[PDB]
Amino acid sequence: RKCVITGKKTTAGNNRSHAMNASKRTWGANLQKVRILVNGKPKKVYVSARALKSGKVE
Amino acid sequence: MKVIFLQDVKGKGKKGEVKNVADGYAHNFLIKKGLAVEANASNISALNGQKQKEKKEAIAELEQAKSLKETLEKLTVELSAKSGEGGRLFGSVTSKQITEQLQKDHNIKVDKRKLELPDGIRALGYTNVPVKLHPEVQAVLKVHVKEEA
RNA sequence: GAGCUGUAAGCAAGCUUUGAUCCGGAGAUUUCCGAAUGGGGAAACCCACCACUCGUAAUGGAGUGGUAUCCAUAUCUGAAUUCAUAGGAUAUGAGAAGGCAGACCCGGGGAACUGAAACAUCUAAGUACCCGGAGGAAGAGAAAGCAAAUGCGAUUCCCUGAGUAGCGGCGAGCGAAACGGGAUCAGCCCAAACCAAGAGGCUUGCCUCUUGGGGUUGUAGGACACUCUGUACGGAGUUACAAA
RNA sequence: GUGGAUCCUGAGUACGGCGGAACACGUGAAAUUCCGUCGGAAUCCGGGAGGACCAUCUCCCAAGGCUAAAUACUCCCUAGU
RNA sequence: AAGCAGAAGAUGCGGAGCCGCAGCGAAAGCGAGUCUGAAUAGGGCGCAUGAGUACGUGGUCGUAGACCCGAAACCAGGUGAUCUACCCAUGUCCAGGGUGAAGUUCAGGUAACACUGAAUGGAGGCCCGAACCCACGCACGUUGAAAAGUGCGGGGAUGAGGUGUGGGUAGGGGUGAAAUGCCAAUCGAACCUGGAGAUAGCUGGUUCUCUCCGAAAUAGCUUUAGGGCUAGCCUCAAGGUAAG
RNA sequence: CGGGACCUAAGCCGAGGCCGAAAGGCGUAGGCGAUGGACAACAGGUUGAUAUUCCUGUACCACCUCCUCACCAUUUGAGCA
RNA sequence: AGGCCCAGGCGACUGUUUAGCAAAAACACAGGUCUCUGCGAAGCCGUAAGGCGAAGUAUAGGGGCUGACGCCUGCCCGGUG
RNA sequence: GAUAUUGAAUGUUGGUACAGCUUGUACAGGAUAGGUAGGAGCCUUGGAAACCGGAGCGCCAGCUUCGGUGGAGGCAUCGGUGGGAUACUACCCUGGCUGUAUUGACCUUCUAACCCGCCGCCCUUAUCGGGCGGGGAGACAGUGUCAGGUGGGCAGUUUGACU
RNA sequence: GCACAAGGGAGCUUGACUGCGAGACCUACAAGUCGAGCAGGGACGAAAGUCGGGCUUAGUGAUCCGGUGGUUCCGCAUGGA
Repeated sequence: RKCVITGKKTTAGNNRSHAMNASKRTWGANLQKVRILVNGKPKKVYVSARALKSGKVE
Repeated sequence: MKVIFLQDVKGKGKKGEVKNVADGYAHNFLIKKGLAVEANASNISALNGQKQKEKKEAIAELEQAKSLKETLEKLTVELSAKSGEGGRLFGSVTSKQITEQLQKDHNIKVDKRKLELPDGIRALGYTNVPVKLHPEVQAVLKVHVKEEA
C-alpha cells in the first residue's frame, strides 16, 4: 500500500470525542493510482497526495 | 500559482507568465504533454536566455533596422538616367527597379520590397526622392536622378 | 608411557614399550527428515529430468553432479508497434530464506484484572503479550546544548539534588531536570559555492548527467582572490578518526 | 594566514491551523519533541532557543551521516566462593 | 554517597550532599521576633525556658505477592467440529406385503366435446411391517454391565431419509427446521499458556513456656449498618507532682 | 490384488500478482488430493503359518530388438501422427 | 406379526428440537402479506483485496410477520418509527 | 458537509484594485458653493449672458447634463453680519455610477486527471493481474484527513442506605 | 421568657461595622455558641448610657473547579504580560 516516492505510512491514532473515552482509530495515508515512472515503462504505482503536487511528472 | 507556459493557450498569459498563475491545473494536463512550466529558479533563468537569447535577438533586430539606416544616406548621387526624352518627358520606366537597384551601381544590393512612395513616381528627371522603407521600425532616405543621353 | 577392548562389573576372540587405550589442535567421512530449496508430500517418504559413468542384444535399471524461489550484476533476444518497452532465455553470485539465551535494548502493534474502599477521566502501562530489528552490546552522542556570572564546552551510566520542582475526578497516584561529586574520557566527514575531465539536450549561448579535487563553521566558516609553507622521512592508519 | 568586492552554509523543509502521542507534565497559562491531515518562511541587514507570547539581552546554526570506552544481561566454557 | 585503592573483607580517601543549630508570612521580606491590622493596640505562631546527629536492636506505619488458604470471572496469545451443529464433494444402504392417482388403451356415448364402464399403468415427505435411524411407556439399574444402558412395548422406515470417506466454517466466534442448544463425557460464551502469587470488607487455619496488668460490643460520622477512622475503655514508658 | 511410476471432484497449497501496521490475507498459471474414472491371472496344491503372491497347469497387458518371416516406400514421400 | 367405539381443546400433516430430565399445545413447512433490492445489489463475511448472494436478474433474491384448506380479517396516523 | 485529491470553459454574482464623470449645497458671500496646495486671473464668436426643451440630481432650495434659441458676454474673487471660500488652476476626497482589473462562490457544459465485476488486442495457452487501443463515466465517485448526525447494533459501568 | 416590658405608638436615624478580642460552653473531628473589653471611626440621647441586625432557639452545607472586584506579593535570563 505504501507509495514509493515518499515514506508515508498508516499510523494508528485515537478518536478523542467529547467526554473523551476514547475510541481507537487507525489513520491511513491518502493515495492515488495515477501513474508514476519506475523502471521503464509505467505502469503502475500508488502515490501520496502530497507528493503528487508538483514534483515528479506523472 | 507559478508557472511558465510560453506557449499561451487561452490562459491569461503568453511567453510564460512570470506572475501568479493558476495552480493544480497544471499538475495534471498543462505540464504533462502540454506546456511544461515550473517557474522555479532553475527553469526560470533558463527561459531568460531565450527571452534571454532574444534579448540578444532584440538587440540584433533593432539594430538590423538601425545599422542599415545611416548606412545609406551620404550616398553619391544616384545617376540612373531614366531615358529622359520625348520633347521633355522620358522613356525609362521609373517604378521599383531603378529605385532600389540604384545601389549595386558599385556592388551593394537591397530588396525592391522596401520602397516608400504611395503615388507612382512621375517619370521626371528631377530629384527623385526615395524614402527607403526597410522596416517599420526604421526608415531611410535615398535619391534618384535622371540624365540625358 | 602399561595396560586396553564405554556403561556392563560375568562371557568369546584380539590389540600393544618397532608404543596402543586415552587428552588436545588441525582435518576427513558425514545416511534420511528438517529454512529444504529437482517435483510432490502425511516430517523420518515417493516420483523425476538434464549430462557423465556402469551394465544390458536392447528396454528397464544402477552410481556421480547439476536442475527451488526472489534479489543483484551481466550477456542475448523480443508482444501489441515502427523503434522501443514489458516479457522470455542464459550466465555469474559461501546473497537471502532459517534456527536460537526463557537474557539484555530500539522500532512498530498493545490490553485487562487491580488501585481509586464503586466507577467512566487516571492507576495498572507502554507492564504482560505479538511482530519487526539487531548486536555483543544496542540506543544516545559532539551543541539551533544548558545556564543567567570571574558562566560552563559531546553523549552514556552511577551518587545527589528529592520524593524537591510540578502534573493530577489536584482524587487515587505519578514524578523530573540543571548545577555539583565520579566512572570512561578521541573526535571527524557527506550535501552546497568553485576547478578539472567525459556527454547532450539545445538557438551561438546555455542548463544537469556523471567522475575526482575544493570545503565543511558561529565574538561566523568556506568557495573566490592575494601571501607563504608543502608534496614528506613528518604525521596518521584497519575500532570512530576516509578507506583498506 | 591576509582580504570581505561577489556567491554558498542542508526546502513542500523549518513553523502554523486541525487531530493525537511522547516528554514527571492528564489541553491548560503551557512548551519542547515525534506523528497524520491541510497551509506554508527567511536564507547572514539571516535563523533558532532561553517552559505561553513580545521587546531587549544572552547562547547556539536545525531540517545530513559516523562513532569505541564507562552501562545492561547471560544459554554457555574455566577456577573459586 | 557513588567512586579510586584494597583477600568480591575490613580499613582507608573522597565533603557532592543530608540533617541539626531560631522562626514568622501566602509570598515580598524581616528577624528573636514575625505576621493580621491605621495601629509603639490585641492576638496566632516562635522566642524567652537551648539538643540533635550517625548507626545497631526492637515496637510499628508506608511502597512491593507483604499473613498464609479460596474465588466465580476479565484481557492477551495459542490449540481443537478424530464426538457434535451445519455445509461441500464422492460412494453406499433400505426384507417383503397392501392401497390405488395422473396418464394410456378398448367399448358405451357426443357434430366435436364432456362424461360412463373395464383393462392397462405404478406416484406417494402413502399404509402395514424387519434390518437401520430414533428415544415417547414402565420397570431394572444409580460405590450400576455401563459418567445415559438394558429388558418388554413404541415412532419413522423411497425419504425433509440412514450412513461411510475426504474437506470447510474457531471463542466478543462458528453452527443452529431454535432449546441458550452444539463445538471433544465442559457451553448464557470452549479449552491451555501468560498478565496472576488477579482481587476480595467474605471463610478457614496461625505450631514453645512462664510472669505482670488487663478491656469492649458505646458515641460521632461514613454508598455506612456482618467493615472503617477518630473519642470512650486497655497497656508500656517518661515527666507533673499529690492534683484525686 | 489395493495404492504409487494415470486422471480429476470438494478442498488446499500456490511463481508473478491483487491487498494488508508488521506478522499475513486473497487469488491466476500450475500442482496436490479419492470416498470416483482408466487399468492385464484364473483354477487346484502346499506349511506348526503367508498365498486370486510360493508350486503345477494353462494364460493376459505394456515395453524393448543380438532376431525370424511377410508388406511397402526415398520429400512424385511408405509411415509416426 | 393392530385392541376398538366415542366426545372436545391445541396443532394442517410427514418431519425437526434441548446428545445426557422437558419432543410438545413448541419449531418448521407449503401458502398469505408487507418491505427492500436495477447488478459494481439489497443484504452480508472481511481493515482491505476477494467472495457469497449469482454463472441469479423484480414471475428473481434479502428481511419481518402470519401458518394447509374454508369463512374472513373492523376503526384510529394524536404519540412512537 | 468542507477540505484535499481536483480539470477547462461559459452564465450569474460577490469582493476588491484602477480610470473617469457627476454629487457633496451651514444666518452668511449674494444664493439653497466639498475642502485643500497654488492663482491674480478670467475665461466669451475654438460663439458669452439669456432663455427653450431633453436629462439627471436634490437641502425638490438649488446644482447639473445637453443640446434648441440667442444673440454679446458671464464673473469671482474682493468689501462681505457665516469656521473656510470660489474667474479658477492643481489635489483628493464625500455620495453615486460606468467600464477596466483580478479573483471566489454560484451557473451550466463540456472533458485530457481520476473511474470503470465495459469491449476488443497483446503479455499469455491464463474471466488474476497487466499493457494496449476502443467505449462509457467524470471533476464527481472512491479514498484521505476534519466535523456534525443516526446508531445496543457492538463495548465500559452504575442503578444507595436505614428497614 | 417578657407589662422595671423584649409588647404597641412617634422623633432622629442605619452599629444590618472595620480590625480585633482576655476567657469559656459545645466535643472524635470538621464545625457550632456566647463574650467583657481595646482601637478605628460613627448613630441616638443634654448627660448617663446603649447599638458588632430581629424576645431567644431553625430558615441551609464542605473541598475541588471557574467567574467578578480590591492588590507599596510572586511572575522559570532581563523588562511587561
